[PDB]
Amino acid sequence: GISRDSKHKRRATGGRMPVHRKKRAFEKGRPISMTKLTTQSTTITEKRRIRPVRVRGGHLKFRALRLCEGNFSWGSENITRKTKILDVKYNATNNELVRTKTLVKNSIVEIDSTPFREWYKLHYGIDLGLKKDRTVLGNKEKSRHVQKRVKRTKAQALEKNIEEQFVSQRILACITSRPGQSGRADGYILEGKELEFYIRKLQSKKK
Amino acid sequence: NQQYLLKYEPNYRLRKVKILGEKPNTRRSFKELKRKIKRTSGKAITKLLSEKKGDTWASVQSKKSDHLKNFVAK
Amino acid sequence: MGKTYINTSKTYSTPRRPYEKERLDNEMKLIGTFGLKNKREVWRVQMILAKFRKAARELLT
Amino acid sequence: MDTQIQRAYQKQDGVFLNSKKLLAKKTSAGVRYYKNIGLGFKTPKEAIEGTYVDKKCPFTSNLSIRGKIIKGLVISTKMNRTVIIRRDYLHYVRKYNRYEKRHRNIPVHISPCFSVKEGDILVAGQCRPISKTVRFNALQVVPNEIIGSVRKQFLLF
Amino acid sequence: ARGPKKHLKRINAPKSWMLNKLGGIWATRPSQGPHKLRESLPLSVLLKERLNYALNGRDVTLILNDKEQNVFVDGKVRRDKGYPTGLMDVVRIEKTDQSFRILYDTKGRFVLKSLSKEEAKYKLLKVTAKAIGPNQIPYIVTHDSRTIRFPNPEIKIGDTLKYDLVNNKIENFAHLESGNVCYIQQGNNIGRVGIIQHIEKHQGSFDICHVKDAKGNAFATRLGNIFVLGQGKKSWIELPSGDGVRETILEERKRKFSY
RNA sequence: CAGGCAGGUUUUAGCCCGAAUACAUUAGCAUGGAAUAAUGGAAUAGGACUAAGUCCAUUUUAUUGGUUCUUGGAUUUGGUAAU
RNA sequence: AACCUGGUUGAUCCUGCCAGUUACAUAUGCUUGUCUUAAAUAUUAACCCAUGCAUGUGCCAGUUCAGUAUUGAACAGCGAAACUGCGAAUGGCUCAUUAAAACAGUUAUAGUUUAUUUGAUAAUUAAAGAUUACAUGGAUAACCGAGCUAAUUGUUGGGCUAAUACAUGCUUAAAAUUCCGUGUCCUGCGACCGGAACGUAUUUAUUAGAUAUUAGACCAAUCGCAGCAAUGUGAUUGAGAUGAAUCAAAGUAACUGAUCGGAUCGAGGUUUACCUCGAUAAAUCAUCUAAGUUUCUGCCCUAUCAGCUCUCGAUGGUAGUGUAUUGGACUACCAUGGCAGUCACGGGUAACGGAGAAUUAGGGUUCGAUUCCGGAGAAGGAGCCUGAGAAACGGCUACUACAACUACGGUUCGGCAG
Ligand SMILES: [Mg+2]
Ligand SMILES: [Mg+2]
Ligand SMILES: [Mg+2]
Ligand SMILES: [Mg+2]
Ligand SMILES: [Mg+2]
Ligand SMILES: [Mg+2]
Ligand SMILES: [Mg+2]
Ligand SMILES: [Mg+2]
Ligand SMILES: [Mg+2]
Ligand SMILES: [Mg+2]
Ligand SMILES: [Mg+2]
Ligand SMILES: [Mg+2]
Ligand SMILES: [Mg+2]
Ligand SMILES: [Mg+2]
Ligand SMILES: [Mg+2]
Ligand SMILES: [Mg+2]
Ligand SMILES: [Mg+2]
Ligand SMILES: [Mg+2]
Ligand SMILES: [Mg+2]
Repeated sequence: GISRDSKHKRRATGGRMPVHRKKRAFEKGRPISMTKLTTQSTTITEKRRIRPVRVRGGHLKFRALRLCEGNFSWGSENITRKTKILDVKYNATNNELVRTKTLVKNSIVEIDSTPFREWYKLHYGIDLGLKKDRTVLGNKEKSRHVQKRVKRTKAQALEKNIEEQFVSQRILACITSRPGQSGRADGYILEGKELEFYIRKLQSKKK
Repeated sequence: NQQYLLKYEPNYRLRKVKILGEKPNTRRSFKELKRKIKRTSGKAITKLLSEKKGDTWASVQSKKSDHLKNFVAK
Repeated sequence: MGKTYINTSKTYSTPRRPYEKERLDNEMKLIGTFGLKNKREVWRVQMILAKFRKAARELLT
Repeated sequence: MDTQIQRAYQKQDGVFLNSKKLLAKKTSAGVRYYKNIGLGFKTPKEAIEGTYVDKKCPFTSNLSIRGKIIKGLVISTKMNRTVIIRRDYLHYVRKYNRYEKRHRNIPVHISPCFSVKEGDILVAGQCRPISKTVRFNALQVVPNEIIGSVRKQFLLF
Repeated sequence: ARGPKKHLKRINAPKSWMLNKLGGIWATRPSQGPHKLRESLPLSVLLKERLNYALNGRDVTLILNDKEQNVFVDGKVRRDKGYPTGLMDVVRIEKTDQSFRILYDTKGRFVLKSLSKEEAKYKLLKVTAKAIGPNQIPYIVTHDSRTIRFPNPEIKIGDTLKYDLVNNKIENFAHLESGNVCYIQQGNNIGRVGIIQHIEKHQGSFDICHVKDAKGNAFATRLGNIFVLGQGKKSWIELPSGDGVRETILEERKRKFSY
């Protein structure tokens, strides 16, 4: 009965505070649920594991214990595909969560560019594989291929950081979902303000 | 309709006109059968039940009914 | 399981001074004038007269 | 680089625009969360053109204000964006038919927008519990001068 | 507390039921329905103590359980010892084709108004909330916990509708604004009926309202307690105890014993 | 005591009438207010009202600019007032 | 009835107390004819307990091949068991704990959960799979029969058949929108053509929701309304709700698929094609009900209690956990605060708080275990199953102290503050 009643505290004026009530059941406090990753099945066969907990109203709440694949969205483009997350880096909350590759709502991680690479290719005619072969278009320029241009000319100035990411195969993104609460793990792809920044934490972190 | 009166009036008002009859002491025994039954498996239970002081409602009706047919007048 | 709800009320009124020479004299002269039985009765009456004047004063206010 | 990192590990907004804004390369991109609690309250100029990321603000967050609204003098400036306001009232004493003085202390949250100072009158609103004590946010600040002891100061404000 | 209450005490059951103090110890507890606990009249009360059609407790048990259906509430059959008949309702006693209004006194006691097959058709509904829901559709809701689909758009949140029960059709509504007639569903002033004077909103969380009536008395109550009994002076239903207006204890005496 | 009933069969398969009211201080809400009491406004100066000029900010103008403009705020000046 | 009188002297006039006087609570002594009404192991032990009862329940409408009655040849009256479903978390007793804690009067829930009720709402069953929907599949109580123990509403073990139990599952709308094909025409990512996605919910990211408080003007560009273009026109229709929303409703992208989208049940009618009124299961929004947590204000003695809280939280900030949700409620990192003579912190209370109770010129004094309400608890203490709902306790687990049976192996539906 790990409770959370604010009684076992000390009122403003730090004087101990009285109790007449045994711990009451609605102050429930469930066992924490650290969330790891299977981006290393060196031991861990069963890729992802999610256990459902019977919550109050009568509903179920799925709890993420072990995972390997989540869903992520590229802010800029409005694209979202399910991908395989790689390694967790910098958890902010604490560095131990990174050491155990645990999944906090706001844990910054890596993903496979594959789905985004695949897409950025189909909609713009730009693979993002090593720079030289850059574009891959059609043979004749009379029909609908005229659009991959129109979009491509949209000065798709995807930050020098977004570019490097793709080619390296790794992609930076933060999460936005309580695994211990919904069982999933969804995140947005890192960019501008935070990208530049979180990276800094990483550059200086190792150096 | 005495046929309405017979359906509405209380079981106690009927024994009063000497139409329904007796009011035997249920309490004690019913409390004692609870005793046994609560401690048996269906097998015997059924049997026991075939011994709980009479006066079914099904019984109350047949008796109510008899006053129905057998009576007519005014 | 006893939970009465009817109401109490005492019709009596005990006097402060238990042996007022002058007061007792009136109570008796009264009991004999009205064929009363016990001093109680006499107080029962005074107590009633009370409710009236206490309500008269209350209203004169 | 300052308002963003400054120790803490990130500071976005409720309306996660940002980096995506680079998509609307012509109009105004520098959006910040804008709001108006209303209830006859003006929304601080400073609140809008600020770089501050205070989730516990009543103009920069999905923090509501409901019912109880307060006016009280300020006691301390310490604490991170939290202040203690002291209210001064009289209490009646049934028997003696007179009063005595009394003071309740209140934990108030202060969005960066308005600038504090010790010993000034402040207006708090009733916002959801933000912490053990906090349950009030500042909405309107009036600067005032008290030459010295804030404790000595007692005004039926 | 253990869980959720489930009974009700003689002593604790509303003065609106004009209940028997000596009675028993309990009292039929209203069933979770269209109207709130305090603002309601469970059938058992409605027939036993009210109409007096029933009497002993089992008397009801017959009436509402009998395969004949003797009680109707707003054109529907009911067989629950304590269905919470609320304000501005219409109850029909099948076996006699009786039609009643569930309305409060002027002294705040639940009164039964007898209606003609005519009014028995329409029932007055007050508007709870108003917002648009699923697939671009508008919904309105009445105190009577009615949920309305595609309602006339000229209807503000604090409105009052006239309902044709027979066709489950609306007709002639009327919001609350300076210059209407109203009934107050609850308060130190319930059962009154007057002309709305003006509605001062204070937003801080509680708006108020004023009123006038027959002898031109000044009334004050919170909006939530105003029910628009009609638009511009003409009331929409026949009121109990003459007109919705109460007398000084002084006016009652002079009217009755003429002092 | 007290219950909240009861009153008239001489309209009796129905009639008449009731279950009212007041007090509830202390803290909160709406609101009328002229006394006492506390508190406050223009004194470094600056204030006030007014006109124009300038700068910052901005609603409706389809929307984005650029002007203008309404609307807030900042100043400078000049006028007005028993400053 | 705003009253008082005896006692300090050899007498006297004073403060002053003791005493009397009075009411009321339990106790108790003596004495008792009526009628009406009636509290009643609280105090001292919230101390212990034999015994019996104190919670069960079935319709016309979830399963009847029990039994009756010789009954629609599938089954139709009555009607037990047993599987099903609800209930058992209401009440009832008690006050030991408990002084801003609980309570009350107030307020919040834009920080939340609510089975049963009342109103309304659903055209699309997801992919892979698989496929009957005139409708699928497998197993088990009751029963038959074998058995164990000294023992209990213990239960092994073999054979038999039904469900609203369990398990699995079939169901063509169009338009629109978005995207794709090196498809035509044309250049507007425009038009026609063809292909793909498309319910709801879940989980994120993003677009727009035009604070109808808030007037207008000119040139350019885009935009949309006519539109081949020309040239225009027009800026209009618009805007549910609130004091206020990162509200309601909605567009795009993808995720999960353990959300839902009825393989069920009556009865009354009637020459057909069926018809009419119901039961019940169950999703979301309301609604009712109730519950968490919450704002502000108010408590008895006491400093022979003055400094208190802070090694782990004490006050605030950050990120996460966790919860029904808010929150240091818990983790990590960071700041050092938070309270106090307008009595903190600590201690006492034969202290559960109110509504109220006794006497009262006025003001007061003293009580409130005890029918209403709220709280707490069930031998002490912690833990939990289940459920919409309790840390329940007339449910379970272990410990401490105990109660009952024993063939001493083991057992108890063992907790009377009902
Ligand atoms: Mg549910
Ligand atoms: Mg019986
Ligand atoms: Mg002074
Ligand atoms: Mg009921
Ligand atoms: Mg409100
Ligand atoms: Mg002397
Ligand atoms: Mg002497
Ligand atoms: Mg001498
Ligand atoms: Mg004395
Ligand atoms: Mg408090
Ligand atoms: Mg078997
Ligand atoms: Mg097509
Ligand atoms: Mg048939
Ligand atoms: Mg947080
Ligand atoms: Mg203490
Ligand atoms: Mg006390
Ligand atoms: Mg109680
Ligand atoms: Mg409460
Ligand atoms: Mg006993």
